[PDB]
Amino acid sequence: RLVTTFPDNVVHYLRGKRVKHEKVRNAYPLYEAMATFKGFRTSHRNEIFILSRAGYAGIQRYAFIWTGDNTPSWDDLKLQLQLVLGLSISGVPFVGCDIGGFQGRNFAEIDNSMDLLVKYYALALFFPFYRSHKATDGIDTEPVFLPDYYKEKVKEIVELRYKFLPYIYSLAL
Amino acid sequence: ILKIYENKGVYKVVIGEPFPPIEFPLEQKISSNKSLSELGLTIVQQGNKVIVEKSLDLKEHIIGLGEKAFELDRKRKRYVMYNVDAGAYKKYQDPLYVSIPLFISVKDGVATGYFFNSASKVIFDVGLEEYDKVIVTIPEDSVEFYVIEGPRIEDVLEKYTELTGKPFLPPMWAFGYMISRYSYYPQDKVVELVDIMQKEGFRVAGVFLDIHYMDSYKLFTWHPYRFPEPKKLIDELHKRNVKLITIVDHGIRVDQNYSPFLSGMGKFCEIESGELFVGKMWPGTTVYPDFFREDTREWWAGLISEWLSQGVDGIWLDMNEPTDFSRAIEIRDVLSSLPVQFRDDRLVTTFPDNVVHYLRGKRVKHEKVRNAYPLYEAMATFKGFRTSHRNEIFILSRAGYAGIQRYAFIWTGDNTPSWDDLKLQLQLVLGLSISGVPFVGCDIGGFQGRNFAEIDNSMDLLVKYYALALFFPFYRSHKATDGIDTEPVFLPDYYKEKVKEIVELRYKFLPYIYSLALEASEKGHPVIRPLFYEFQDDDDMYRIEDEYMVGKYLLYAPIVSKEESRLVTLPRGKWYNYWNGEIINGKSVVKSTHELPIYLREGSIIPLEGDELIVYGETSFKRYDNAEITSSSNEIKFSREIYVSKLTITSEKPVSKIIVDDSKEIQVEKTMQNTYVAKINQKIRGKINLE
Repeated sequence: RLVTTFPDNVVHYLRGKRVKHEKVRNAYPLYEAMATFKGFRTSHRNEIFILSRAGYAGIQRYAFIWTGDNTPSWDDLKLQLQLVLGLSISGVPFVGCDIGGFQGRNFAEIDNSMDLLVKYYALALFFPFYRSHKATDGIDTEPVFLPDYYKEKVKEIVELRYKFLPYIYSLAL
Repeated sequence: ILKIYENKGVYKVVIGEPFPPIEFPLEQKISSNKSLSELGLTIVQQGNKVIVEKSLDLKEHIIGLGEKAFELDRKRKRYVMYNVDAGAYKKYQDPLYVSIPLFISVKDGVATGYFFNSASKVIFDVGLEEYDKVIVTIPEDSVEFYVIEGPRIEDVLEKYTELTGKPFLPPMWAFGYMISRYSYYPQDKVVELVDIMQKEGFRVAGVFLDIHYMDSYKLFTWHPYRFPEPKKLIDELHKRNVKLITIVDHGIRVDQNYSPFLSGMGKFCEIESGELFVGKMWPGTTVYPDFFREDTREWWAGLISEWLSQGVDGIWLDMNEPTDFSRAIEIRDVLSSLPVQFRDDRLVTTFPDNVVHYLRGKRVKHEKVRNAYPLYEAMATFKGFRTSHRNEIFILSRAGYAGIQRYAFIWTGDNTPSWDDLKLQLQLVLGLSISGVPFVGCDIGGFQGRNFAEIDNSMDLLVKYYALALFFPFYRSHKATDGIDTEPVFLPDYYKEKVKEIVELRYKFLPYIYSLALEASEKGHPVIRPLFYEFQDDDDMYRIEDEYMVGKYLLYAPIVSKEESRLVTLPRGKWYNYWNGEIINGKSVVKSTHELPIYLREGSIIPLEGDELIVYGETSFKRYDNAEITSSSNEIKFSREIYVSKLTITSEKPVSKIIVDDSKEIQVEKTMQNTYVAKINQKIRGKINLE
């Protein structure tokens, strides 16, 4: 995985000093989010929404964070909980995971069962960020493509979230 | 160049000047007015490629494509059609052993089929490249495909079957319980095992002999030490009323004193440059018969016929993708002592690119006709039975192409035993079934033995395999060499009894299964069917994959988990719980109440072993022996005189008695809710009335 980072000879200009990428790497998304946030200010847009995959201390000033390309499985339910709580206890409040799992069907260890999908919706019931996302080759996970039995379960869960939204948003304040 | 012909709801679209893998007769080939535009298709001819596009709506369902390790609704995936030895395949692996270039679109409840008659590496991009499109790429400059009008899915399959060939009608024993292993030997052990099985109450229809029976894996030979007296083995099995099925690969050993090699000379596959294509297979250095040629087929039929004349009852065609190991072995030779891990690329097991064949006197590249190889081998093998005047034909094949149903059963290959495999196998057999190949099954208990850690050989899982395949046309237990012994007789009493009861239950339903087999050979209707086959207008049905219909009347929701009970989704209409008699209203979810969740829909007639009969609602049914049975207006009519042992009627309204042929009143007994039984035990001239 480290092969996907910037190579060692990349440099940046931080406060008038030429620095190596490896010394300031983790703050890159922070500054990108900062510039993006500034974009909203420039547009005199008061309702701001920015989602970021990476981050560093202070990223909470400008964006929500989701747990990336998770794999749908029963074990992932526990993993996602650790991930979002880890972020939460570390200063990044607005977090969530991809409901239903991101990975589609490019490898065998992917569980696309419908009861698991429902448990994802249920798991994230009170997560700040509530989004369903899927890879290109994944099955359609929108509730409207589910058999009535499962469709109703998702429907009720979502309705329950909206019922509690005022509380959630108060906590956001 | 574009030509379109129409004939009884089938549009034949010809692009350029096609040279089909095989030619399908077209009754009355008549020009059509229908334009590509009115068919909702777009076509593009490029660099030796033909691309056919169709739109794809959000609610549109795409089914078919044969043997695919994916959900039955094929959307959001780019499928490759190329026969290949999949090895220890896992779910979502593509491609596999069989290639049926047919998919059916169900839009607004209306089904339409699309069959591309190319045995090349056809690509079906179902809403992947373009979310709102189905893009089919045929790697040839020309192609012929068919648009098969429905409106019912059954209509499409009937027309498709009419076009590519009706399934042959196999003998009833072909649907019996088959035991197999890789391998059973020597010959005395084979008979010993059959005796123990029979002695303990297992009705074994046949035994499969894997490659260990051959002499150095040479086709049409008996191992001199393990099988000294083959005719003694054959007589011993036959007097025990057990059939013998022998595996037969496609590799001819390059051996100076091996008869088939010498007699086959001149009929083998070659490479571009003119030499014979010499590869590697079980026998070692091997050559392969060019089954695309008529003389090769005639030569092969002769060998099959001679092999059958010893008393062998069936032929099990394996490795016929066709598979070859020369390329893989080459990689191992060169990078042998290198402490590295090789990537497992299954395509490396296909024939190399320079192999050629002679199809209809024309020389063609292997990659253009590859997928049809098993079709032609099966064809030649079938001809072998005809040559032997053998009316009871049994041929099992691993690979296939459109039309393979004319000659053989198909099993899902080297599956890995695990709870997840139960669901995978269901998708595989139903995928084949909805694609024109009715006689299918999987290895009960899983093929993989113990060569890797992710293999679950637990006994309760084994029982669930037997239960899962309860109504599959092909019912066989098969295991790899290093796998534990999975024969029921080696199981503790607790599990042994469970398997025994399941097998007995299958035989109880065999008459129904075989009747559906007859239906399959006459109309091209599949035996086991995904729920959407009978209820294509209900979108919910396209997401139900742990349930399947057995014919038009029986819904089976096998338990595919550790749980003791499962949730059962019932389609529209009324359903009868086979075990407790409860009748439930369709389009609902209920909890199973037995280990084998069976339901009969309202409008069912089911023949059972021992002349038993079950009738629920009104419908018309044809038994395998040609006797038509009708239930309507409280009357059960028979097209001819047939014996009836026990009659079971399921009815919400009470039944006090039945009248046989208007002149004999027979008392009825209510055994449980909505269930009435009448002990008739006699010939019925023509009708039974319910009072």
